[PDB]
Amino acid sequence: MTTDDLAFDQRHILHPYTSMTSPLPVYPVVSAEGCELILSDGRRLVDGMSSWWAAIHGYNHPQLNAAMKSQIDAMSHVMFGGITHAPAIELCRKLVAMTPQPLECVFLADSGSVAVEVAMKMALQYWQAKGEARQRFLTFRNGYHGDTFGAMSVCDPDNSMHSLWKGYLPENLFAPAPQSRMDGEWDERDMVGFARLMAAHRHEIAAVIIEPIVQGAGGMRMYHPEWLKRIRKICDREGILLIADEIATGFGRTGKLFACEHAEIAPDILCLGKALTGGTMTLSATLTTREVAETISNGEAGCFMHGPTFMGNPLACAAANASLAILESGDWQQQVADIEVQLREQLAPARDAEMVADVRVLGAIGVVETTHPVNMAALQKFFVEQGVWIRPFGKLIYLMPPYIILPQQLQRLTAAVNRAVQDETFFCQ
Amino acid sequence: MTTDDLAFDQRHILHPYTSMTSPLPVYPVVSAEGCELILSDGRRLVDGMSSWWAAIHGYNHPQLNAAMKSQIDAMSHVMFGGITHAPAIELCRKLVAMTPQPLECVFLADSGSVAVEVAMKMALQYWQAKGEARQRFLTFRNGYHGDTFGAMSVCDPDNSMHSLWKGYLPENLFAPAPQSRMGEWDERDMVGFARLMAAHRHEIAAVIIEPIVQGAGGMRMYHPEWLKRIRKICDREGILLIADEIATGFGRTGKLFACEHAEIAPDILCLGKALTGGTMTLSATLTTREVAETISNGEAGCFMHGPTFMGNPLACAAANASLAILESGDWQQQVADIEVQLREQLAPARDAEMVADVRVLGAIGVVETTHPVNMAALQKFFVEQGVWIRPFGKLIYLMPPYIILPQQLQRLTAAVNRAVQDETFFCQ
Ligand SMILES: *Cc1c(COP(=O)(O)O)cnc(C)c1O
Ligand SMILES: *Cc1c(COP(=O)(O)O)cnc(C)c1O
Ligand SMILES: [K+]
Ligand SMILES: [K+]
Repeated sequence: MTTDDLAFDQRHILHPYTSMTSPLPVYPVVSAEGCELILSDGRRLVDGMSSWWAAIHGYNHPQLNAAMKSQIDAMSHVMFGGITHAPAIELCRKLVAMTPQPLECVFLADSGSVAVEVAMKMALQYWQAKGEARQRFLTFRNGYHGDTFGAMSVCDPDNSMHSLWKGYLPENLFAPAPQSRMDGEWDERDMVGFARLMAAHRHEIAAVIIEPIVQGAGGMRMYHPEWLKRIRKICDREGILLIADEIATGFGRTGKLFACEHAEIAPDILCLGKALTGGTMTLSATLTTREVAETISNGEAGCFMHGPTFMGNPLACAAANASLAILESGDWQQQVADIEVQLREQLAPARDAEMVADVRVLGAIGVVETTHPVNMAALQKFFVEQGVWIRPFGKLIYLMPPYIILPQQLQRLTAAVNRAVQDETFFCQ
Repeated sequence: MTTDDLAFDQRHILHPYTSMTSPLPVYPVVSAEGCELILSDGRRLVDGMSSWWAAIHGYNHPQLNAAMKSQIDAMSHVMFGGITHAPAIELCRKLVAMTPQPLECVFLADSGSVAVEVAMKMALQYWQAKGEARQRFLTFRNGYHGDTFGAMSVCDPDNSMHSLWKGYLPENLFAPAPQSRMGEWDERDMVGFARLMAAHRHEIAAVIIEPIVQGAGGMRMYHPEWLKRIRKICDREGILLIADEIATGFGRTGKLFACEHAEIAPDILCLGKALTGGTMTLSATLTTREVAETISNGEAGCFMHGPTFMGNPLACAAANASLAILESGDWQQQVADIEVQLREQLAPARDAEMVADVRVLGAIGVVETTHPVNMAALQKFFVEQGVWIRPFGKLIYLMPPYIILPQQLQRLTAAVNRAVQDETFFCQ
């Protein structure tokens, strides 16, 4: 990589949610292995992010690599219209067996946002087949479900700047963000907002959609499992579908295989992404019940009206199957449990730092919320100089390391977070 | 694959736009090579579809394979927030260099539908930043732009069954489907489009169309004068033009981009499918400096979108390798020879009782039928003829890999002609 290559990237290549006229520095990565990212200049960094949740087995994993290359030798891709193949069947078998019993019908797709769109369309088509005028979604504030139009319509309106699209996006129902903590006690006052909305709009709600236990991109919030139990039963009593968006929480990150297990509930529709392929490449899956899948097919259309070009991509399914096979050992349970204790113990000191507002840990997720916004360019430089890849945002300095991280590597990450928050050097902007 | 594996697929796995309560047969593919798919029973099928447009270089291509394996060796994926990498920079260099001059800012995404959602959000954010109340899209009937909700809102309302979602989808503007054929130009074809532009020019964010070929919406092929006129109209009104070339891009119609047929540049270009050589999903939305800077100087301070796997190194490496095959220029004469053979060999379908129309453009050949096909029976007929042709509704069409041999292409056209001789494979 040359400096001319880096100038071209700055001038011509958009990156996720960041200015093109005032872009901040991007670091050139040439390769990755184990729990490390290797920069163009040779500097090695301990990855604290799993490339945003997904790389739960780290990088260049022997089993994922071997399965991907083996699938390339068979066929990287073939269409799924009128065709089926082993990678898709194996993957769907595994997804059906590892999720709650009622979830036995799988719609594979290309990204998390598309999986959410699929879920929302299944809820809308479901009710249309039943002859009921249900088109509204009840969700929580601080929620994040993706960047496409449908997904955006259930994302937090303030966080996502819905004023930009006011009049274009459909207006859904937003209950207050859950207050009771995963760490703490249950507070029944938490339910009043949700109850009031359900009471007023019960007859037009197609589905409730939430991120179970952890609200990721909307605030790295960790709430009490009683909420899901309460929501499930309200949905059961009212006849409303429950959509659980586990695109960030799925595949053991919160300490359980699926975060819905924390409440011992099953949704009607389940969305999965990120970590599904072990963070090797994009893929997603939307699982639903037979009741939903057949009801839609019996309606006017005669089928569920969705079908992406690369649906069922053999290469991504073979990578996902290898990733799930590693999880079948159950080793992730102990790894995640160990990461959780180390994050609790090592981020605990940060509660006394003057820049820190809160410290919360769940599974392989460790969050240090600050009182003021971080200075993105300065703090990112600091982390890179400490030999760590930690990508902060707003007032959140968080870690979600690969499950294979070593204790020495995890300690370098926590040491860096604590050092970052000791004074105001890297704060505001 | 066992018999039980196939039963599991039937009852538990959804497939594109097909019933779960009356599932129709699916064929188990174990591998693919050159221009052939290999079934589990060992039967080899000539692929007439390119796995829906994308596999323009066929399957198990040695160059595509080596490039993907090599990138797996470096890293298959790393996040793009705060990071960049060589596969992404090389792909963006190629995309900017090969598209019209003004198109120089690339937003990589994961699928065609997302690339269209991105294009639509660019247009909306662009006008929001300029302080103009513009939220309508003007499009053509019979268009297809994807399956996510924003993309669905500009898809043909009849074809895409908008009654299913009436009230959830924003209401856009639909001009008549272009009549003039790819054929003589009729000035009256423009009336409908002009009427809508006159009444809503103050409110239109962008015009969005599939240039020259309307794909999933009917495999329609229209006159390039339409694009010339639409570009001029957009310019005069200051409206953005979005060209969706997710199906037409990378040589399929005979030109590298179908916008070239009119020598026009859109303000926003969407690319997908064939971008990776049909190896895996990836998409890209290109726009101009004017659009991209204006958005970033607005209140959000950036373009508000960023998928988890944005810029995925593995898919970018596959697209770079696919584009490096096209750089040879061999596709130009390959597509030109395919077009001749399609014209010559689908000509006889004009003597068949079940045909309504025959139309060819570049490496696309379409036989429109009078009655809907019987999907299960016709699919099986094709499989038995040693070919993989996937029809839908009243269309039996071919879009083969550019490397297809004349003898393989002949087996496909012969099979199509045989299927349209009488009513056997029609209705259901
Ligand atoms: C990441 C994420 C999404 C969107 O996934 P993409 O692959 O970015 O489109 C959806 N929902 C949640 C909860 C996520 O974390
Ligand atoms: C294929 C197609 C799309 C949608 O792409 P997906 O990858 O299926 O989401 C959008 N536009 C056109 C013109 C296409 O042909
Ligand atoms: K299940
Ligand atoms: K260009």
